[PDB]
Amino acid sequence: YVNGETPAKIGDAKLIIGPLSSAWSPFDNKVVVYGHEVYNYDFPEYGTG
Amino acid sequence: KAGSFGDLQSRTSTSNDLYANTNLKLQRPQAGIVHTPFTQVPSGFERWK
Amino acid sequence: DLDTHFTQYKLARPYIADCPNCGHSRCDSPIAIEEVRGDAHAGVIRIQTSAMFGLKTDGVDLAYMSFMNGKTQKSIKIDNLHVRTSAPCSLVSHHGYYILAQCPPGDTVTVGFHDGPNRHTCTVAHKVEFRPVGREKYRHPPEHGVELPCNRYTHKRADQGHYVEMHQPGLVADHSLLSIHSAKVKITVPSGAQVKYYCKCPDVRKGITSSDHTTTCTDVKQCRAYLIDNKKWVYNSGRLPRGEGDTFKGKLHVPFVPVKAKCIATLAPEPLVEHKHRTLILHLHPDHPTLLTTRSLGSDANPTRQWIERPTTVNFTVTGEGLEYTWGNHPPKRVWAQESGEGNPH
Amino acid sequence: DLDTHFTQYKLARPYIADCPNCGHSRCDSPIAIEEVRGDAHAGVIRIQTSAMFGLKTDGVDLAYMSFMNGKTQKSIKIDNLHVRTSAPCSLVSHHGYYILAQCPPGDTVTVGFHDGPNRHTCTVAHKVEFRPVGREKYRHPPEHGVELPCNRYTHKRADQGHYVEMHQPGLVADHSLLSIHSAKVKITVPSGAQVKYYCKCPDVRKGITSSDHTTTCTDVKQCRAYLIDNKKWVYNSGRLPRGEGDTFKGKLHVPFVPVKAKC
Amino acid sequence: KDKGAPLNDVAPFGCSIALEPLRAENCAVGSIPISIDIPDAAFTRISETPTVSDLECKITECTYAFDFGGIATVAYKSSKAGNCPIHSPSGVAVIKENDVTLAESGSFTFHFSTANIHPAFKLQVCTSAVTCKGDCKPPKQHTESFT
Amino acid sequence: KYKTKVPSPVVKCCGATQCTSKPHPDYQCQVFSGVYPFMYGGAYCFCDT
Amino acid sequence: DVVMTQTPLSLPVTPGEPASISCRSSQSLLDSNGNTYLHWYLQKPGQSPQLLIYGGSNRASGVPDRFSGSGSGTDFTLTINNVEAGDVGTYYCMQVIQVPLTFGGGTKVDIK
Amino acid sequence: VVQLVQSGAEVKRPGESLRISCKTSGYRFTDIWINWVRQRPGKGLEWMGSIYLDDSDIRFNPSFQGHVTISADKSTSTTYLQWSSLKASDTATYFCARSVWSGYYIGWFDVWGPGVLVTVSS
Repeated sequence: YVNGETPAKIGDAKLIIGPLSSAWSPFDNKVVVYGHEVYNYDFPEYGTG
Repeated sequence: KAGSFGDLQSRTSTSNDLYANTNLKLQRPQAGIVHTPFTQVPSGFERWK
Repeated sequence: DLDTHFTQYKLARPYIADCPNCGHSRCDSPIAIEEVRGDAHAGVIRIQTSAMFGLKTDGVDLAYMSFMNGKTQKSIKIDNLHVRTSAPCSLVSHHGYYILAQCPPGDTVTVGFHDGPNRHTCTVAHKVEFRPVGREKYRHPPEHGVELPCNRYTHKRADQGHYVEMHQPGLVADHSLLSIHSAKVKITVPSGAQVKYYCKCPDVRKGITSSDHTTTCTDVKQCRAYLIDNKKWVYNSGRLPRGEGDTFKGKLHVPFVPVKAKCIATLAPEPLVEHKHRTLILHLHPDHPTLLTTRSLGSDANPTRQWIERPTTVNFTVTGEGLEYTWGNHPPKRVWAQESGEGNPH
Repeated sequence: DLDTHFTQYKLARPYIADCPNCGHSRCDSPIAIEEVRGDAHAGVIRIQTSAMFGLKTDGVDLAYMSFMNGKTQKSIKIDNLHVRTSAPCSLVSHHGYYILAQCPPGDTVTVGFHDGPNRHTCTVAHKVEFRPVGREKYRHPPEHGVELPCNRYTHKRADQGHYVEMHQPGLVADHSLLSIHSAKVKITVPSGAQVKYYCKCPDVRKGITSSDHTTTCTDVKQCRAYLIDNKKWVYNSGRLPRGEGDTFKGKLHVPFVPVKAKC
Repeated sequence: KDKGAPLNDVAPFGCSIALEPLRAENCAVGSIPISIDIPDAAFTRISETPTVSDLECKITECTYAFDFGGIATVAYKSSKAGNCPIHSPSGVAVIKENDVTLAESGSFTFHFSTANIHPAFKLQVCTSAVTCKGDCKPPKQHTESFT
Repeated sequence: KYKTKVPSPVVKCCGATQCTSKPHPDYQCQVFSGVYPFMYGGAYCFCDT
Repeated sequence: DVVMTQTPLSLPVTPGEPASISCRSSQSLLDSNGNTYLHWYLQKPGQSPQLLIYGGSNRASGVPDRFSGSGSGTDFTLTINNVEAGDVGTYYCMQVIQVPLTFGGGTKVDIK
Repeated sequence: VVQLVQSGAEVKRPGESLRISCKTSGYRFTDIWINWVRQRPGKGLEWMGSIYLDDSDIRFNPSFQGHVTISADKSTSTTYLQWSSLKASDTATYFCARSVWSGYYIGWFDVWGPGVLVTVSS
């Protein structure tokens, strides 16, 4: 995991990485998944078509 | 130039020193069937014409 | 499998539904067309007709077809069962009400079978399109290329994933079984149906198994016979009258259902890369409308997507952080470019 | 003329070849389209198939065809030999491996002959176009106009302009000529050709004239046979296996070579 | 039919998009704080390792390309035979080689990559530091500071 | 215009074959592994790789 | 080796009505592709035999529409829709599938 | 028209050799099987052997090794049937017959020769 808390046992040595220096993520609040691909269609409608 | 106007450049109308730079590649035969698939840029003389 | 075919024998019959342009005009045809489903990619379509293929009058006998020629379910050999869209489709299978075929693109879908003296054609107006997979717009499944995941209509005989309803057939109106006995209308029950009859004044609105002749009407033109049968069911179609059989939401598996499969997609000719430093020239020589999509691998993606339809030359700006381009069904390629030696700092 | 079929008979014969979209699937069909040539100015196209036309089993008798129905070069009358791209093509001639037809514009090329039990239809995805002559686009040749020079495929049976090479067939695999005699693999022979074979541990690697039963294999699944023949040649197709007999750079004239005519 | 481009093809920082957990793989942005805890057994007493002094670093030839377009050679007078590491903590050059076998009068060579015209990196070889000023290198996917 | 003729591929039951260059215009050669081709009735190349 | 048997060993018949001859073999003559390797020959008395039917069902050149061949697997049948006086002589069923390729024992058709 | 012709009928004694020949005409391809068959007096025929003209590929009956030999000649398009030591059981009609190549099978014998009659008595 990439965060300051959780360690990791690679062999015997104990590893801690993170947190990521930036919170940027390619996604956004609403996305659409079709097939093997994902689109940033920003307005899926909840019950209003 | 692999299909602009000169890619099969023959010295005479019947010479045996064909140049023939046409980016000829070869694909795999899938699903166990005997054939020779290939891919290649279309003809340059036809493009010119 | 045959068990599903046998379960389709249980109560399903052919029916004469309304068809537009039965060759040259509207009619009521033994083989109608309802809900043609062209949604696959390679080109396969499924047509739910109004005739039972396979099932003959006695068993399954895959090489036989059955259809309603009036008051009789009649079975014959499948001698020439053709489907045309714009050129003769190569029908791949048939079962129950459903044909599965491979058609080219076109604006019409027409089915037809030979009885030998008759052709019994049915032509519906339904736009059907070639739906190529991947990022190249080919127009026929190619000989070679790369397998991509597509959704096509399975050629399997049966599957229980999807269903369709069965309902009791509506009372079938008729007048051919009405005659004149001496000077009075007569209803000739066909020995197997309880013919309801409605005529000039209100009459017995249930019918009777015995032949009847009513005195409140003299000429056939004010009297008509609803032939009914509750021994075989029909699929509830929008082109049939709904009877009072509002029970028995019967079920039928849909034979050919959409499933995932592998479709061949054209590998386009490889482009000529001229990596003149500080940029990247790309000579593209397609044979079908192909896609070219590029993105920079920096903080600004700066995407560029375009459909190349003919030989073309496009120049992209490769900075020191990276560029990526994908062309046709080829995998994405990446290039990082800098360190050009133009000029002299000394 | 007659001698062209007598250089097309000497060693050439039909052959079964891979065919896409053979009906609704992929076939090892007897009439397999390969190297269709649409380049003329009237929509006239010549296609090289894998089933001999004209030639019957003794002479020419130019109404017949012969194809490789398994292990017998079966000949029939040309009853309905049809060619289509978008609408049926009015075929004009046939010779040896080649058909020559006048096709409308389309995006596929499909051919097929009738035999009575089956249809044997092959199809290939080709971009056949209708190339007009001059400076006006047509989509069908007109009734009247100017006579302009156009390059079209001659319908003449004979010409020595171009050739294709005929090559000795490879080792035609066949698993239908093996059985279990009593409890062991037995290899039947077609009485006229020698069959090579290969089984569990390496066996006789050159074939034999007569039948045999191999005790190193008790299951038909692990041994198989490549029927071989050296009496009739084929044309070296990309979809046929090349034989170890890498010799005989033979010749076969192309009937309908292009010519300059008037359109 | 008329969708825009996918996020697999317009995502910045060059990352593909796996679908099953709906991930964004290999999207190189930012930095990673790192803290490793190595076992004490991994270390050895410096008595048995080669001491390194009487050192000099001559740059032979290099070019500031992405790949390891660099060669340098260090002359050195041995203390004892052994095998000990190399590393350049500066940001100018990145070194391919990890460890070197130092024999008697062990003079060795190492390849590296840099983005500078005149480098200024300092190599450190087995507990001692040598500064290779570097030559004026010519021009002509990997690690470059480029500052 | 040109024409890409293809000689018949040589398919060997067991074992591999390293191919040779030739002085042909636009010559291309490739050897593929794990084909297991099929034909009209028959199961060519039983070796399975 | 395969052994062929013909029934009847002799067939008396007059013109006007059909005739049938049944040949049989040890094992099936068919292939996976459905093709029969029989050849029915006729030998009139005095001259050499001539090929009458080939392929078991297919019809050789020169002979009339009259004759016919049929059958499957091991059992094959020659039929004559109506005999004439000219058909006197010996009929012979032969196979080819396995060397030696052997003729049948024979059957003799003669005017009653 | 195609014509297949054999040598005339012959009478021989046991113990010597013999060679009969069959010639093809009216058919100008060598992609042909030409074959021999023996009919004894009053008994049926027995396929005896076959030869392909082009490659001289042989197909022998297992009842006629050593006793008999079949060879072919290209220039004259002929087949020679050769006996080294005739026997008292070689009294019969011999027919040469023509089977055009049709797949990997001997085929059907579309035209036969006139039929030679070779008799060896005591």
